[PDB]
Amino acid sequence: KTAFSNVGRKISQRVIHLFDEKGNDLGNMHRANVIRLMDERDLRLVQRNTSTEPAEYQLMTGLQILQERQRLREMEKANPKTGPTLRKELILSSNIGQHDLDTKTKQIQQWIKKKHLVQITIKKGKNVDVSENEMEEIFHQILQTMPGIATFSSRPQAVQGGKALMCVLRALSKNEEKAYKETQETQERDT
Amino acid sequence: TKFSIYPPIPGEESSLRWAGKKFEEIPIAHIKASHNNTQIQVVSASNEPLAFASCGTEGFRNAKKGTGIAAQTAGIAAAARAKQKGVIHIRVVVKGLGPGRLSAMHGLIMGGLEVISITDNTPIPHNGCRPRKARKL
Repeated sequence: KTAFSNVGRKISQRVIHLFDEKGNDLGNMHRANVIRLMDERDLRLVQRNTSTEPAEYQLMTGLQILQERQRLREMEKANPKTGPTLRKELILSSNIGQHDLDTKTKQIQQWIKKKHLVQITIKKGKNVDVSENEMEEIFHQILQTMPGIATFSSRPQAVQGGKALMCVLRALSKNEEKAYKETQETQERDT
Repeated sequence: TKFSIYPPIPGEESSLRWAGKKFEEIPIAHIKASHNNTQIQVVSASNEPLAFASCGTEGFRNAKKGTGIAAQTAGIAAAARAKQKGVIHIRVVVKGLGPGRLSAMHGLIMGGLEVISITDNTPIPHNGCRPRKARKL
């Protein structure tokens, strides 16, 4: 998270690949020599590209610093590209009551609808002996509620020496969805 | 004569001069010390903007603007732009009870400006608009 604003008269790095206001390449110069050009022409330096290993800074007028981001306010509006996926966690118990399993199963439907990743963990119930035969039958019971909407990303594993099982769910991908749709129509309509 | 802390009223004639200029002519330094920022703007007697500086314009971000060092840095940046236009004596008009209320006044002195007066114009209503509800943090 950054902004196209002036860095000020405090430069962290001694050597900077300075750039002219008109786009001319001044070339690498000492940090002290960079401030001389900020006063000589009353201009502000903005870091154009952090990624490059050599420091890159371009000095431009205040109006030039407004027009730049004023276009970054439209590029994201016109073509927003927000793809981060939040990860959610749930820790259930083998002996979880059905009512609590229907309330937590409806919470997963809201997460899958918002394209989140649901990490589900199941633990041995309090003073209850149970294997992984019926302890792994809750995932299939939760996924069934979401037939097309959700599908496994990861699969049940013995995270902690078999006492607990962890799985990850995701929203069905567009392509996958179409495949599911296509299959559903043939079973009933063709018959 | 003696020394009074009350400003010389414009109408009545006085003898207090600064560089041959009356109190009315001296430029004014409007400081708005907020809680998360501190903006400084120097103006003349005829309301002509000469210099503007703030913690944001000096390269500070988020919570670094609400410090005493960022206000002092903003005073030096405004006391260096106004000293090139022939400003030496100023009238400080502080507005707000922020952290950079007094630190910006020191920064103006670290730029070659001499403060002759300190004015407070902090907005106080006589019940007007209703503030936001109190918080539990």
